[PDB]
Amino acid sequence: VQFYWLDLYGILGENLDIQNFLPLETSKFKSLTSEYKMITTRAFQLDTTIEVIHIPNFDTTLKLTIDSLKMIKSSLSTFLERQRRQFPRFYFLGNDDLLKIIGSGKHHDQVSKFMKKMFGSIESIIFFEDSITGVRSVEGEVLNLNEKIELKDSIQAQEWLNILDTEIKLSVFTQFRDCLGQLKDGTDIEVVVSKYIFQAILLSAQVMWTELVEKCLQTNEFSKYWKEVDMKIKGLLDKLNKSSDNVKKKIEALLVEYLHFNNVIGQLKNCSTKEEARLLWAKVQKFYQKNDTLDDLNSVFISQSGYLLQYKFEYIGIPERLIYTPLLLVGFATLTDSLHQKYGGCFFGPAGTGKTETVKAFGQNLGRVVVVFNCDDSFDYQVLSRLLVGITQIGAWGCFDEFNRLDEKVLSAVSANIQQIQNGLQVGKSHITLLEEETPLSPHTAVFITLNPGYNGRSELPENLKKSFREFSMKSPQSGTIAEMILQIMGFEDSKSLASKIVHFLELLSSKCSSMNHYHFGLRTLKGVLRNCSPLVSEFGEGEKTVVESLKRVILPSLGDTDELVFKDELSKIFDSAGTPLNSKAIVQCLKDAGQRSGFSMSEEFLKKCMQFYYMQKTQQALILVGKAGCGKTATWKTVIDAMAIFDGHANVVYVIDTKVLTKESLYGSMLKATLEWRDGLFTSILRRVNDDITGTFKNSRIWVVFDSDLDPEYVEAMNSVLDDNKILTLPNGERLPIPPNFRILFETDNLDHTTPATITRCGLLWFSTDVCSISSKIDHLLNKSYEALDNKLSMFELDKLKDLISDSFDMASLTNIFTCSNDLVHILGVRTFNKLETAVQLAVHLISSYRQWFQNLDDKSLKDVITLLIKRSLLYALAGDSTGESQRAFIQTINTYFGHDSQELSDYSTIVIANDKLSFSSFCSEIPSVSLEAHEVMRPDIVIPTIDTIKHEKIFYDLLNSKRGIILCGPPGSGKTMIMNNALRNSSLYDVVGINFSKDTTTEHILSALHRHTNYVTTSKGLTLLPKSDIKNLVLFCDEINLPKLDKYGSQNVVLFLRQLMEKQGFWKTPENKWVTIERIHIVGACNPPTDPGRIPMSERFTRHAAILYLGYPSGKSLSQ
Amino acid sequence: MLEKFGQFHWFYGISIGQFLSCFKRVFIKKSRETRAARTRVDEILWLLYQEVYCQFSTALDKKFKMIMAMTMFCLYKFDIESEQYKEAVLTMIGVLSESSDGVPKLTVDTNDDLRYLWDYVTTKSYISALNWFKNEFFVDEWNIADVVANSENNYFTMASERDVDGTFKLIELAKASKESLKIIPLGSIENLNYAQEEISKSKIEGGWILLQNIQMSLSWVKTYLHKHVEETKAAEEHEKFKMFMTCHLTGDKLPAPLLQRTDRVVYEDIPGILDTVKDLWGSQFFTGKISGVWSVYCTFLLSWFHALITARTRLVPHGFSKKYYFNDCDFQFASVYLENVLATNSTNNIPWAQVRDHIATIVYGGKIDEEKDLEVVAKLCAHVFCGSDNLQIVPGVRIPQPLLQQSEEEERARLTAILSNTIEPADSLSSWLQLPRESILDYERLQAKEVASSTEQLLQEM
Repeated sequence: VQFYWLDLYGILGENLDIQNFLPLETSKFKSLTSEYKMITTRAFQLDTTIEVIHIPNFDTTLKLTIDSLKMIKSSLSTFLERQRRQFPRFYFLGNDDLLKIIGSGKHHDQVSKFMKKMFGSIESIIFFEDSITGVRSVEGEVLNLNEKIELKDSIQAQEWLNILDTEIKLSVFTQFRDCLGQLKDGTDIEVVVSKYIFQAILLSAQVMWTELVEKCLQTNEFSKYWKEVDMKIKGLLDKLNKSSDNVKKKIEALLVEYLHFNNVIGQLKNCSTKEEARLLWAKVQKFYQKNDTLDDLNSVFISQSGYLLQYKFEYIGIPERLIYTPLLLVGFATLTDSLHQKYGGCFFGPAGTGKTETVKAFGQNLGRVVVVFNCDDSFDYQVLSRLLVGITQIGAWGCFDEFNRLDEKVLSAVSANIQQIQNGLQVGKSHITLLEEETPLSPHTAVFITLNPGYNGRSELPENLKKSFREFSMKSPQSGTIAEMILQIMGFEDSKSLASKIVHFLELLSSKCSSMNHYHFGLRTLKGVLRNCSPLVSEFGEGEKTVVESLKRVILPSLGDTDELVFKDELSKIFDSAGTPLNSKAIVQCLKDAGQRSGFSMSEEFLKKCMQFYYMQKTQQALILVGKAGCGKTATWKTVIDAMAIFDGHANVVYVIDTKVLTKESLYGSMLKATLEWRDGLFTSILRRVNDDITGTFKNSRIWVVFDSDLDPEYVEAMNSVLDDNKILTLPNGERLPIPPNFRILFETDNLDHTTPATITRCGLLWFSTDVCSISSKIDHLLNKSYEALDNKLSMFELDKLKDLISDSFDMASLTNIFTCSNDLVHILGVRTFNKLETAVQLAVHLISSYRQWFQNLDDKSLKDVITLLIKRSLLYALAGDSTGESQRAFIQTINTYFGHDSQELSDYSTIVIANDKLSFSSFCSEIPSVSLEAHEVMRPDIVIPTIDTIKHEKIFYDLLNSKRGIILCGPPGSGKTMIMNNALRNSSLYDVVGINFSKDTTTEHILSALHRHTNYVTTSKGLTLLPKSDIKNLVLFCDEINLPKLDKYGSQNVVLFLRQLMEKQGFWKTPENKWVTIERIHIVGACNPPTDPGRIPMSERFTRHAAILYLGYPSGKSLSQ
Repeated sequence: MLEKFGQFHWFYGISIGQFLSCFKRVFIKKSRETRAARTRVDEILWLLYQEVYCQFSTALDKKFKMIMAMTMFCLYKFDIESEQYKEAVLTMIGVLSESSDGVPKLTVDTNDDLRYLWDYVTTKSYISALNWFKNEFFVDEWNIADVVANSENNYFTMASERDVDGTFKLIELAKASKESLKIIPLGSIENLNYAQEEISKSKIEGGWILLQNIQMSLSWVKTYLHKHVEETKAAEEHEKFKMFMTCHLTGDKLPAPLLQRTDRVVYEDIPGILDTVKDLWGSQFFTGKISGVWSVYCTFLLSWFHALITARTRLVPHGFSKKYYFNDCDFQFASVYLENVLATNSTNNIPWAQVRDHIATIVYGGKIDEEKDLEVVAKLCAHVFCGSDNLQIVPGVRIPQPLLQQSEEEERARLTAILSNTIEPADSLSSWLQLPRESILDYERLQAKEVASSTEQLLQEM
């Protein structure tokens, strides 16, 4: 079918444009060909299902070719299923991938597109059109091939691939044979480096130094030997001046090993050493090497205790290296003998303290490229079954990152498959029916699980599994040696001096700073600090200033906003130069300017925390903004991104996706059991694209993906590997998706108390508060908006003539006071200045908007006097109409604060004394329609008689209507709720109305389904829509139960999150596609009963920053008597 | 009694169908001395006791089993006769008699109220009296193998424990019994297909199936009940086919309709020091025999070591601050660790100090984040381990043996399994565990508090 044609675009399409396909069905492809001249050629643009259907002549060029497709698929499907079998590497990809790999197989470049899954830790390839002479390690350092290999499809991609590996391997050890001989003899490392790859150069250095330490273990030269490696350090330290960053790094790692020798030899030097049996070399590892081996991946032995392990030499290069702490060491020996038991492990401790780093350290110690599995995804076991064939056919070492966070469905289902594999590991059973065929299980695979201190230590892992897993309490590694040796290898001048002072700096800080839960400074952070040291030296980093600068850059940012003095003072107590202002001062200055353009005050506290954004922009892989939306949590991001791009000189590649209205399957993919693959979701397809074309355009652009919510692990835990340090997502089918250095994560919240510190403390955090904006700051923003207020019919001349009393009120402290007086009184929704500055200015400007027409003929001053009551009405509606008439009245007493007319003494208050179109007023006395029921419908509730409070709501509403915003009618059924509703939805034929039912469990889709009848979509060429039920007339959707729809696990009103992107952003993330689609003129309003009633739904603080509301409980006996 | 047993949630969901079947086992499927005719009734009663609690006690917590012995014997041993409690019971209840542990059957024999609670409750200065009755309270088929070797209609309801792999034991029992070790790790459609066809084949074949994760695919129960009857018949279909239900850790509620028909047994991974020790030796066979034979002894030390740990692990918080499931995989690991240091252990060259360090931070240094607990295992290493035979180090459990040129199986009993349960009656001994006896002394009362409450709970009908 067409769906197959899409998947099979490669094999059927690409193998006719390039027909190198297995003749078995190529003969059927020939019939396809005759028609593929249309649907593969036109499909250069017209690629998708219906789009191919939109290709000219598809009537047969698709459909007849589908009949041929069927002829083909009858063996083609199985052809690639077997090709997939042939290449363990094809199990790291889908059939579409494979369909296209073979589809255009001539293009050896197409094959290289999958190197991250087809190869190990290899960057790139040194090749020519269809011919190869060398290969580039992930480090960037290169290894040539032992012999030139042709790449063109011809020789058969399976064979081809096997040949590639062969010649690489031959270079991997043959040149290593030479490397050992060179170092063991004493050949200068510059030559040795010139001739070979460092991951094993070091290894042979260790073989040499192992022999040399054996000489001193015999007490032949502990001191001299110690000095020798120390002198080798001195020599290499001078050689660090070499301009090649990779090579000086290369020898930095060598130097670290030499520092390990100064430590270990130093210990041996300073201890009655019982030969190699003394734990100082029985515990500490040693290396052996056999040049006399034909297997070019099997010559070196890794040893300690009493065992030798075979080092793999999987082509890696320099990249990762951990300090060989005693805790890392016992980690290695534990992992080793667990491996010998063929048992797994379970690390328990945070990233930055070795959660994953020590697993990887062992893998590097072993010479294996460990497949790190970010287990938080839709890993359907069927998809994994495919993967299992690939990784067991190879022997991939498995690292399971947050293993227990994966759904039980998979865990139990996989336990069947992996147990058979495990049984085979124990038995020695290679071929095991995996997925659908006998797969040659390689013994190199192993299962080691690792988590940041799991949720309260809970045993989510089933006991039938857990029994065979040995936990690894990664509370901490020997950070004293990690930090100091990193500073030592750094060439940091105060690597010991400052290091001891750092202990005392953090000591003082821990004794003075508050215990903020949004705050952390352990080894994880310290590793960030350690990374900062050398570059901070260049950034005005005076000896000790270097770390206190870092202590200004990180740790403090996250800490409560009042503890800035803690760091300035406590750091000063040891070293006076307690950091330096954002060295890129122009960045926080441009920030300030951006905020001034945004109408915000940009306080120094704000700007300073933002200096910390810029400080950490460089240092941290992920940051959490904590604070006020519009004053910290959001304004920070809003304006720092503008100067962010400038800070690094990168593009501002930031993203905001409403993840809480999309499912994790919408985002990461849903299962396709018929294929044993799963549908890629939004984020999964994007992340695959991160690693195959997105970073091809944003390789160095500054990328910040924004998390738009309070912490809610269901949409947070998947990102943890980035937060951790790993920076990777491995998919259900082994598709490893590394997250690049220019990819950072930006969280926006004010409350992370939804999970454990295990994940919170893995990344940086920048703490703000509501102190970022005074009402004046908020008003400066409003002020600019009041300058731009509002309707286009308003020339703003009338506005200035009226509004300036408001402008003067903005300056008046008495206006500030009514915002605090509203806070002092009971209201139905929380009083928020981002809502009330808007509600008041919208009510006032729409009152002015109606005066735009009236005022044109009315006296300026007379109206200025008239609007003192009128504007006070908007102030006494915005901050009072939202509550009980008595609370409203109490708020009405604040009427003495308005600049134009400061009088509490006003009789019928302005909320009653309604301004008219001819400068007159109308006191809102009983308007209960005496002339209404005379006969006929006397008892009919459909035409039920109103009160002045139900009328009031409509009178207020008319200006809220003029603004066309979210107006909430609050009161119980029959009180006005339904009485008003009956009238409100009949106010005018000018607008379209929809009485939408919102029960506790009514979804937006149930509603949307109905609304599809009541709305229309002007589809554009961009895949965007827009249109109310009728043209122009605003679609006044009516939510009849606003506080009834349920909240999610953490109290988030996800219904409204959708409604906000629907109305506030005028568009929506069309979930089936995860496609943002726009909206024209839809107006969402509604009603609900008192939220004060038992069991009613709470409104989010940020929804209280944007929603209007009116209130009336059941009516008085007086009004009912009338 | 059953009705009171059934107050223990779903642990005891065994009902009248099983009750009648239980008595059918009393009179038929148990002892030849249970003939219904009087005067066998005295013996029948003693064997009612045995058969009733050999199923009903396996459906109840040990704290119930302890008081079951105390309560139930009033009916079964004394045909409904009361007796008075001393020590702990007075401490937490009263009962008008106090005399402690140092007293045995001395001034205990009073009228109305008999000498056995007057005797054994003395012992309750630390609650052990509930086992000291020695009144035939032992599960007839206590051995999980014997649980399995019953009438198959009473399917094997494996009520396990959190962090304890009771399924593993069943896996080993399949192999021990040599029945078709089939396992169904319920959770997928394929596992539902195993529940379907794999079992259906086994019904005929006489298969042994472990229904792993019985709760994860719990919904099967909807039709399973007719399949219970079906499988019962299928057991007979081949006289081999057995079905095991496993997953239950703690709060796993099991259905009375099946507890009424199946053999409800709670798995207990609770071995004393020597119990652990002896079993661990048997599991290694020759891991330390591989040259050098000095490591044989080292494997023997590791069994003592782990066993001391299993005691300490139970003692938590008394023992460790964290109750890491130190298991026999860690023990097995240690023998693998030894397997590797054979390069040095070919003779006395083994760096056993290095090995001690590693026993603390490699073998048993697992989940332990707390440095104290790491130090706890380390001070046990200091206390026990040394890389050779003839270790005059811990004579309290009698590890000083010369078990050199002979393996973990070859001459186990010769020098080590011949030893009795060498565990200090008045302690843990906590000098082997390097722990504070204070907690034991606190446990005396803490036990008394819970025990007192539970005897008031059950005794009403016993």
